[PDB]
Amino acid sequence: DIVLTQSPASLAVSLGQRATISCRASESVDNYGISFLNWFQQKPGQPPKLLIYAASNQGSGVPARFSGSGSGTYFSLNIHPMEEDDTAVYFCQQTKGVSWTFGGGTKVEI
Amino acid sequence: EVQLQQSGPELVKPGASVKISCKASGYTFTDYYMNWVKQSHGKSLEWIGNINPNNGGTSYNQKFKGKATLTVDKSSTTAYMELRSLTSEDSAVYYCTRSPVRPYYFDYWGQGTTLTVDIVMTQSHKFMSTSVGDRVSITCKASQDVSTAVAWYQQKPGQSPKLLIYSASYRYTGVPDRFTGSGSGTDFTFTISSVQAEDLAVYYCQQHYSIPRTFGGGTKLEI
Amino acid sequence: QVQLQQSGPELVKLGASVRISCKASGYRFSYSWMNWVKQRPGKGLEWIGRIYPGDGDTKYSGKFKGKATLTADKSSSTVYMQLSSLTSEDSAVYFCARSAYGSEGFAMDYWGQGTSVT
Amino acid sequence: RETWGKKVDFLLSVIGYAVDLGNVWRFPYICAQNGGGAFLLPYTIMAIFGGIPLFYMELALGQYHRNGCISIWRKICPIFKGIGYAICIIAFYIASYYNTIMAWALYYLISSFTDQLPWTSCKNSWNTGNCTNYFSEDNITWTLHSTSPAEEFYTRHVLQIHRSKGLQDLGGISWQLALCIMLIFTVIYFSIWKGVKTSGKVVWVTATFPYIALSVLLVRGATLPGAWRGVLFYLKPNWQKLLETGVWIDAAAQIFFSLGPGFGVLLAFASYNKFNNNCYQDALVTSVVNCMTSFVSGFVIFTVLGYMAEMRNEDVSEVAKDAGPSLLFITYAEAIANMPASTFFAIIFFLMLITLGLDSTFAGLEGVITAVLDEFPHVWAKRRERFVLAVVITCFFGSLVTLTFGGAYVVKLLEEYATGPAVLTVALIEAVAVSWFYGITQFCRDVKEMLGFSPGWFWRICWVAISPLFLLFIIASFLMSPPQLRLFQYNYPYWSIILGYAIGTSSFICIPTYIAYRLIITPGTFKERIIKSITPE
Ligand SMILES: *[C@@H]1O[C@H](CO)[C@@H](O[C@@H]2O[C@H](CO)[C@@H](O)[C@H](O)[C@H]2NC(C)=O)[C@H](O)[C@H]1NC(C)=O
Ligand SMILES: Fc1ccc([C@@H]2CCNC[C@H]2COc2ccc3c(c2)OCO3)cc1
Repeated sequence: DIVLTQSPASLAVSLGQRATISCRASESVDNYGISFLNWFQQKPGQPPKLLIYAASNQGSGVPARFSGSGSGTYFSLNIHPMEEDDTAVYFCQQTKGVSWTFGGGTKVEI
Repeated sequence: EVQLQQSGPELVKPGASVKISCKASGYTFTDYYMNWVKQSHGKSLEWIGNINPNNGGTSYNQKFKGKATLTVDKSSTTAYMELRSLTSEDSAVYYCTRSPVRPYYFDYWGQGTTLTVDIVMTQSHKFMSTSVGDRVSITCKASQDVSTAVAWYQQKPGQSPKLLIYSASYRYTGVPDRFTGSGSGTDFTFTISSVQAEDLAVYYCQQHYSIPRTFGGGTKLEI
Repeated sequence: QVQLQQSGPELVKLGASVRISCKASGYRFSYSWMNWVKQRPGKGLEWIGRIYPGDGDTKYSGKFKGKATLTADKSSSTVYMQLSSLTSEDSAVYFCARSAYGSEGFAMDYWGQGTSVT
Repeated sequence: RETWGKKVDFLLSVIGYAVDLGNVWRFPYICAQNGGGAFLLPYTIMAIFGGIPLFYMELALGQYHRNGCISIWRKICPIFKGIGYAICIIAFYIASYYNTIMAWALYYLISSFTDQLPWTSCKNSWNTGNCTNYFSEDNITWTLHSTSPAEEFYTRHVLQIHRSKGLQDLGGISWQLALCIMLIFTVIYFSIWKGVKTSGKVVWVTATFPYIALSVLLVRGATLPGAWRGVLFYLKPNWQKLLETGVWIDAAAQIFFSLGPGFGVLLAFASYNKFNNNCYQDALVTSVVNCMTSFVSGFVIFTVLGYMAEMRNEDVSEVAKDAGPSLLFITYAEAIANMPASTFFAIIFFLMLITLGLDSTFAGLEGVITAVLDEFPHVWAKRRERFVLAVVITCFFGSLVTLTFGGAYVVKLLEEYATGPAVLTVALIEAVAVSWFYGITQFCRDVKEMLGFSPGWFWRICWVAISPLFLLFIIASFLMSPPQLRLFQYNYPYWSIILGYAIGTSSFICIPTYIAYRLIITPGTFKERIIKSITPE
């Protein structure tokens, strides 16, 4: 199993400010160009809805306030200035085989 | 919601050029081909040629070597054609259809536009006389080895044809359960149990084993 | 479109068996996988396994082989997870998600409603 | 000068350079497309006229002169020294793209070592939305944009064509495929450093292993359903196609590409040999069996794709619409995984493509190291263990443009546009050098003194008339119109023929330069300095 952690545990972003969240791991899952690292967003009562295709391209049903880029052993999701309706938890997901491991998650507050 | 629009007819002097178009809609234009089917006056069907929209290359029959070409347009999803050296024997009706890939069949069919001016499939006699509701049979023989690429169509006088059977063994979506067939290699049969007045039309035996595709002569149920 | 419908909830006692299903519809399930995720109220997520229908390959990790048996069938077009020898500490929330292809990075585009296994 | 160990040693290497892995796809595909069984009729008339005697004269110069590639022109006509310098840089140019062909098969050997092959299922990280090759019960269809699982393992993982765009961006070489080059090049270095002593023993295992592999693969296709459809399209005579002038030239280029004479590789075999052997019997049996191998190896491919015509339900021309090296790794590779006991048949076939490639590059390295030794004595190859090590590293660093992510595009332009007309232009210029300039009346005197009899009426006329005119018709129609090399829906730009011809003529520009190099340094009357450099000492 590949070790996959998350930092920080809780972030306090004011109204109109930007932030970032990363996923610490030993891999470097950069095999055949496709970055094998996904992102999720679980709300209380809602399933962990998908955000970005392999941390490089925005998917369907996702608002335009989310983006992501990076390279190597360190990614950084770009978040727009958030409102009060973004109270959820973001996760990490390395999808390189054959065993998959998930992140710990961070608490999003204002 | 697959629909193919057709242009109006026109009277062209022999020897001049003609332009025929049909806009594709309801599906992705790059996922399927754009095939043309000749409908000769008072006779069977004939194949014209196929165009590849992703590369622009085309393949056609040997009779269209110095007669016609095939171009498409990705910005409008409408194919263009230009026949040259018209004669009195070219009194026919052009068609536009939808075709899948591997195998190459003909699912949908257009309304058509009239123009005023290999493995061959041999069938049985066309004029069969049976009573209404009896089990009928249609015999179609192959000249060479055809594994499973046998199809059957239904064309009414004044109406457009349609796909009925899938790989000569199973039904298509939108087809009643009265149409069933089988066959293996050379003994290709087709039967309809408990026929009605709605199924009283012209049938066709088909072959898709090798390029160029060659259509059959045609049969008629009376009844 | 594509939907994933699970069954109803089930109460967990000592020695009971709980069968959870997830019906696939609107797509070809023989050319994709079927992921399962653990979820506990107050904790995070955890990966369990995958089902690739058509040939029967199933991968297990995270010591879930002792209680979870992942079996599916192509004729009825759904998956099954057979639970056995349950305790009070095994209470969690199970979800089934449709995995995307390798060009998109095996992402979970759609999700189910989730059952309360407690 | 040393010689070979036994008599049957150098008879086994001449056939081993004659056969390769090209004889299983380049020959029988043009047979099925160009009239079926009628294509074998120009195969046996153009062989005795252009193939066989040009194959025979290359041994006769090597038997008498017993010298290398560059030193045979010192005692015939010294202005043609540019011929031996041309074939040296093509040996660096061939080894760039040719070793990547077995490197795709060497990666297939370690991939198919497991029990579960990745070709019978789409359980991988490819474009799985188009990977829909499962043949269900009449609930299967593929859109124009669908692909094959053998193609997705060939394009996404091995070549990585999605990481590049074409000739404008080649980028960073695959590290997994670079390790296969080191496994290939180790066996090449450990067999040529001693000379003909180790070259006479390594061919004893590698030249008969594919021949027994053709026997065990034929019995698989013999008791195989649907194999009669493959022999039908292969053997049916269509005499309406032979009236076209195009099928005559393509049949003549096939025999020249199969045997491959005049490149300098084979004359190194006759240099280390006694003069008493019958060169007529040694050359006649090699050209006869090479048509027999290409006839047998056409049976082991077409009987298997006839089963693919049964399951996919099309014609055999539709399943074999591709034209190139992709016939083995896309169409034939997926047919092995659908068979019972697929773990055994996948290894013996993909090791057959390994051993047929290494016999051609075993002997190709001998032809370039023998040339530098005799022309410059006590300067190059004083230590034979060190100087051939400098040769193998140059084609290793030269192959870095072929191990890229766009490596599939560069092997297509270098096979056909660069090394295609280059092998004809170096072979036509040596054919007129021995016939017209050296003299046909002088050439047969050296053959009859080592054999004991004069050649017949057929060999005298064909050396002066047929063999120069055989290669002229092929090089003329090739420089008629530049074709469009279509490789995975990517069309090449208009300047691809410009860069393709410029790298191809770089060896062809050496021969008018090397004839101009000697007329400057040799002084005297302009008629006398030329005729001194035609007549040897
Ligand atoms: C495999 O299928 C996918 C379908 O998702 C194809 O994706 C298409 O890619 C092209 C650009 O290359 C886009 O313009 C299309 O819009 C995509 N598909 C659709 C329907 O929008 C992909 O091209 C296919 N692979 C191959 C080799 O054709
Ligand atoms: F265009 C063409 C040039 C040469 C040929 C040859 C004809 C005979 N059969 C083998 C073919 C490949 O020759 C090789 C292989 C590896 C080599 C090599 C030569 O020299 C250095 O390493 C075929 C076609």
